[PDB]
Amino acid sequence: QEQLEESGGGLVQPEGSLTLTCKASGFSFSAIAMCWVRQAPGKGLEWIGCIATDTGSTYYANWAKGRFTISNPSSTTVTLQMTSLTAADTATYFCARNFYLWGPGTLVTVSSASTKGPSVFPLAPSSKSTSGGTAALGCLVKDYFPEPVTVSWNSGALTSGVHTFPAVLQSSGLYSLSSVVTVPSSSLGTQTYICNVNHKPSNTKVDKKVEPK
Amino acid sequence: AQVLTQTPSSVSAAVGGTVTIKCQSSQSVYPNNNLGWYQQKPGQPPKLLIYEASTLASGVPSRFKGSGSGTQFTLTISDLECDDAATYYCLGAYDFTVAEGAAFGGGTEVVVKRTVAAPSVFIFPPSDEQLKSGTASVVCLLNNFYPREAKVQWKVDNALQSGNSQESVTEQDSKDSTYSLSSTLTLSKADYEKHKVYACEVTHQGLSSPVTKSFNRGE
Amino acid sequence: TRKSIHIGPGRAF
Ligand SMILES: [Ca+2]
Repeated sequence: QEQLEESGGGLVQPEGSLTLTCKASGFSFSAIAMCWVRQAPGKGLEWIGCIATDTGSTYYANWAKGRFTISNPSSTTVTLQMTSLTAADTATYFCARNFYLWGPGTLVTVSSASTKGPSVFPLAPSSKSTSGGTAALGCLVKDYFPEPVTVSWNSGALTSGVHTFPAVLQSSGLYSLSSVVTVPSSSLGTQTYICNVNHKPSNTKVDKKVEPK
Repeated sequence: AQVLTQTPSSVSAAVGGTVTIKCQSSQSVYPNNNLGWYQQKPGQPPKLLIYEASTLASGVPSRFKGSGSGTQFTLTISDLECDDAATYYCLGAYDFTVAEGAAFGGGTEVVVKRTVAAPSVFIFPPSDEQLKSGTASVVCLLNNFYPREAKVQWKVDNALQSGNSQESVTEQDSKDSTYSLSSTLTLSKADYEKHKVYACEVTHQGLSSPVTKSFNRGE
Repeated sequence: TRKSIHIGPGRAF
C-alpha cells in the first residue's frame, strides 16, 4: 500500500536548474527522514541528503551542500531543487523513506543535445528457419535521445524469450537498441508479433509488426 | 568526508557456494549498528536486505547474513542462487551533528558461475524501410550463452570488417545465469548495395567450431 | 535529541 514516486526529471541544459518531486501514496509523513539518492548511468549509489519531515531540518553530503535543496512542501511531498547542473549530474534520482522504501527513480539528463524520437525497424525471422526448431525476430530502435525507451511484445502478452539490450551510444551522440524474442519456427506463419516501443521523452509511441519477408 | 570502503569490487561463485563482502568505515557509524546492505538489479531501485547491521528485512532469506559493528561490517551470502546475480551495496549512517550523515560503499558485483552453454546465432538483414534513408543496419544475435566471452566477426563478401560494428550484452539472466549479445553492423546504403554475402561468425567456448550465419542481399 | 538517520524501518532517528 505504501509507495513513493519521483517526477520532474528529463532533459535540461548545462548550467540549468531542475526541481524533482517525490510523492507518497498510501501514507503521509509523520516525523520521518525522506532522502534523495542518485546513480549515474552504470555507476554506484550516491547519497544527496535527507530532510526530517516534522522539523524541516536537512542533512546533506558535503559535495551537495548549497547546490541541492531538499524541501517538504506538503504532508505527502518532498522536493529536490538542483542548480548549476552539469553532465556529472546526469543520473537516476531516487527518493527513499529512511532508506527502506524506494521510488522507482527518475532520469535527469544534462545536455545541450536535442530531443529526438527513434525510428523502429523490423528484425525479420529468417526464411532458413529450422522448422522443428526455434526462430528469432525483433525490433531495431534507432537514433533517439535522451534515454530511456521501453519495448514490449504483443502489448505485454509475450515475455518469455524476450531480450531488450542495453542501449548503445553512437558516435553521432544518438542511442540505439534492439529488442528480440525467440519463438517456435512453426509459429511464424500462424501467429502475429508486434513490438510496442515507447520513447516518452519525445512523445513517441510505435507498434511495429514483424513478419517474414 | 565519510569514507566507506567496500571490497571486493566483483566476485564469482557457483550455485550453492558462498560469497563474502566487506565494508570498512573510517568513522564509526552511529549508533554502532547503523548500517544497511542492499541488492540492486538493473533498472530497479536498490532493495534493503539487512538493516541495523544484522536485522533481516521482510521476506529476505536467511542465507543473507550481516555481521560486524562500528567500523567493520560483513555480508555473507551462502547457498548462492541464480537470482543472486546483482550488485550489492553497504550504506552507513553517522552522527550528523559532527560529520556527514551517510555514505554508500562502492558496490560489489556478484557473478554466478555455471556450466558452459553455447549461443544460438541469428542474422538479420536491414529492412527495406531503413534502406530508403541511406543507412543499413545488419544485426547478429547470440542468444543465451555462458560464459560472457565471445568473438563476433563480420565478413562482407568474405572481407573481414573492422570499425563499423558495436556490441550490446544483457545482464546475467536471473533464472539461468546466461547472457545474450547483439552485434550491429552499420553501412551506408551505397556500400550495402555493393556486396552480396553478409556473414556473422561466432567463436565461443561452447561451440565445437565457429558458427556462421549468412544471407545474400536480395533473397 | 536526534543525532543520526536510522537506516531501515522502525524509528526514523
Ligand atoms: Ca555516498
